[PDB]
Order: sequence, then structure tokens, then C-alpha cells
Amino acid sequence: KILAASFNKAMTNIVDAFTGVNDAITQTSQALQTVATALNKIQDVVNQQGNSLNTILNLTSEISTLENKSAELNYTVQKLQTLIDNINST
Amino acid sequence: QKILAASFNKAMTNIVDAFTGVNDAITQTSQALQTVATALNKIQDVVNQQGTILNLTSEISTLENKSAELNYTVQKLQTLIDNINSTLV
Amino acid sequence: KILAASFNKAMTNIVDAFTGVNDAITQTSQALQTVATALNKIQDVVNQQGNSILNLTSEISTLENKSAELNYTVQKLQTLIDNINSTLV
Repeated sequence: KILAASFNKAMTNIVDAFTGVNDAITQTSQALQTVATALNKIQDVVNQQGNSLNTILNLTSEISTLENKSAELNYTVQKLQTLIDNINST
Repeated sequence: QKILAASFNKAMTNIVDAFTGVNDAITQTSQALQTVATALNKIQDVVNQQGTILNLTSEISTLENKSAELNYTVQKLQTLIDNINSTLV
Repeated sequence: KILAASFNKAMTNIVDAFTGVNDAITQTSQALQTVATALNKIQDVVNQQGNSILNLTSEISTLENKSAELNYTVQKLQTLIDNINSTLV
């Protein structure tokens, strides 16, 4: 029964660790959204200064790629949570 | 007492699935970093033409290095996930 | 005893996998600081051409927060990783 006790201890820490990883993925999702936003504001001002100086700054796809990736990480966060719960049931 | 063997298998299954999702997450971050590096280049270029010189050369190159490291990580992880999956009894 | 051998193999690779993930998180943490730095430089220069208004102060401070937070996760995870490693029978 050294094995069964070791297994539950392992599973408990494996569950906590995937929970920690899940947070890092969350913080990364948010950091990525924050960047998308920064590119957004940059896109505005630089194009306004480009209009008062009268090259177009176009970051729309970079912006949308980043908000998509950010959403994708959220899917992962959800799918991971399901798996974490499953691990916890053993 | 072979509830323990049944528990071990389900656990390994979800751990394999869980590390696989985490690898998707890392892959998405790596590519996102390339997206940003691209974004920084465009910003650098456009701002210098409207013109202090905006120099993002080091940030851009740091970011593609980080992206390369993350990819290397994903490849290395993929092997380990399989090792884990072979342990089902 | 077949199960315990499988258990050890799994735990060993699970420990390796979490270490690979921890590298990824570390690399991501550092990339975010780099992003924050670049956004800072963009702000200065863009605001400087603006006087001859771009506000990114909070995003920069957000990204440096996430970056610090990511490091706290890694260091906590290493404690959990060792716990996993101690279970080897």
C-alpha cells in the first residue's frame, strides 16, 4: 500500500500543478489581450499623426490574431479544467 | 484492489490529454510572439518614416528567440507525453 | 509490481514534462517584459513626434505584472514538481 499512498499524493500534486499551469495560461491570455489593445491604440495615434503630416499603419490582422490566440488559450484553460477534474476523481 | 490499476489508467489518460492541451497553449503563445515581433517591425518602420529613431531591433530579435525556445519546448514535451501514454497497464 | 514500475516511469516523465512547461512559462515571462519595454519605447517616440496622444502606461504595467506573476507560478510549480518526484516507489 506504499504505492496507493504514493499515487494519491502524486495525483494531488499533479492536480495542483496543472492548476498552477492553468493560471499561467490565464495570465498569458490576458497579457496577450493587453498587447492586442496596445497595438490598437498605437494604430490610432500613429495614423492620426500620419493624417496631420498631410505610410498607413495597419495592424488590424495582428490585432485580430492576438485576440484569437488569447481566446484559444481560454479554450485550453477550460479543456484543462475538465481534465484536471478527471484527474482529481481518481 | 485493482481499483488502483483502473485509477492509474484514467489518471494517465487525462494527464496525457492535459499535457497535450498545455502544448497547444505553448504553441499558440509562440506564434503570438511572432505576431507581436511582426507588429513591432511594422510600427518601427512606420514611425521612423513619419519622423528620436524608434529602434526595436533587440526586442524583435529577443521575441523570435523566445518563440524558437518555446517551439523546442513543445517538441521535447511531445516525446514525454507519449512516454506517459505508454504506461497504461 | 508491474504497476509500480509503470507508476515510476510515468511520474518520472510527468516531472520532466512539468519542467519543460516551466521553461515555457519562464520564456513567456521574459518575452512579456520585452513586449512591455518595446511598448514603452513606442510611447516615448510617438509622443515626441506628437509635440512637433498615446497612453500605454497601464498596459505596460499590466504586462510587467503578468510577467512577475508568471515567475511566481514557476517557482511554486518547482515545489510541486519535487513533491511528485518524491512519490517514486
